[PDB]
Amino acid sequence: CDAFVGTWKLVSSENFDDYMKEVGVGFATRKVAGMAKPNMIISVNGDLVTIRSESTFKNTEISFKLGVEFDEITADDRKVKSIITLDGGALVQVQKWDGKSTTIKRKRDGDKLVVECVMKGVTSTRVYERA
Amino acid sequence: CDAFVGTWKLVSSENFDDYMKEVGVGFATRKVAGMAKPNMIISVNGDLVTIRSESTFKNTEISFKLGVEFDEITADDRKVKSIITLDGGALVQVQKWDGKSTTIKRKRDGDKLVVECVMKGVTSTRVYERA
Ligand SMILES: CCCCCCCC/C=C\CCCCCCCC(=O)O
Ligand SMILES: CCCCCCCC/C=C\CCCCCCCC(=O)O
Repeated sequence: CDAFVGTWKLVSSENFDDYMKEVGVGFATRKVAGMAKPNMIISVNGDLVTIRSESTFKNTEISFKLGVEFDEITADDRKVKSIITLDGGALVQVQKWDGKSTTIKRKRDGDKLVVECVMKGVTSTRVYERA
Repeated sequence: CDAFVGTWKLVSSENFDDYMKEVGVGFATRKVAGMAKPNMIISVNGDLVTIRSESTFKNTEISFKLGVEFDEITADDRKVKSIITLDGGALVQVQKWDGKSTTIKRKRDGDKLVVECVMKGVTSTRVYERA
């Protein structure tokens, strides 16, 4: 996933509070999240890919092998099972917990990285540019 | 309530989508409501006060006597019991339905009319100026 490696900074967000509401994130955490302008750092070492998100409030980091299910504790503190595959040049992540699931797709668009988050028909789009 | 009579147009809104989420309004109706810039028309005839809200999408109208509980069907189609009193120069409305309640306060602030909506600790503020 060489096209993804680097440090990226958030440029725009669309419908992310609606997505967080659908996931069940509480009011105060949604308000902190809408104030954060995270940096995303992606790196690869052998067959482990790492995605780190850094903000004043909370940093998250996951390291995984593409295709192997793993445990992840999300920024809003859900304990989920995640699997990320490389499909059509995009990193496609599915998180499952309590009989629910959500899909987070990270893809390149021009010189940007676009994150699309989908939960039961609500879709949010976040655009990042290279820092 | 002479200080309220007139036609008013929305100038700003703060946290109204969060208030609607707390009330239980669905995604599409919340999206229509956030696109509307309603006009509010208040008039008095004898002891009946009328508050009408007009938008491209939906008009609502309630007529009431201050202090007498009445039936109201809200813009998002809840059937509620409402009572509005005049307290401290503000119109204070309480709506009750299914064991829940929310308070909508309409007050003058300078040359503006301010609507404050409260549902379980989430507060939204909408400011109107004379049309
Ligand atoms: C005090 C907590 C501060 C941080 C709160 C962040 C809350 C985020 C909420 C839900 C996580 C959803 C999963 C991440 C989606 C991708 C976001 C992105 O990379 O832009
Ligand atoms: C197709 C429907 C179009 C209109 C949708 C409007 C939805 C409003 C949602 C909930 C009603 C809450 C009660 C009104 C609060 C006061 C609003 C105001 O006067 O500014």
